[PDB]
Amino acid sequence: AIERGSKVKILRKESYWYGDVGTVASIDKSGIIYPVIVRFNKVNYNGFSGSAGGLNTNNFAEHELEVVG
Repeated sequence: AIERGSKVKILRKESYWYGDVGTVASIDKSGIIYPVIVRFNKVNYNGFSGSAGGLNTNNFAEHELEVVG
């Protein structure tokens, strides 16, 4: 299903938020492998090069997210 603003348990092995749950923000109808951008209260600020800081939203495919509600 993957609704908007629903609780989705991230199932990405190599991921800073694997095993946690992010708030779905919006899906992308482009065709990439991770068009669904999820939300995460967590933030990043440890060695992030010289371009912006903290991600806040990660990328995940439909089958990569486990919408539980």
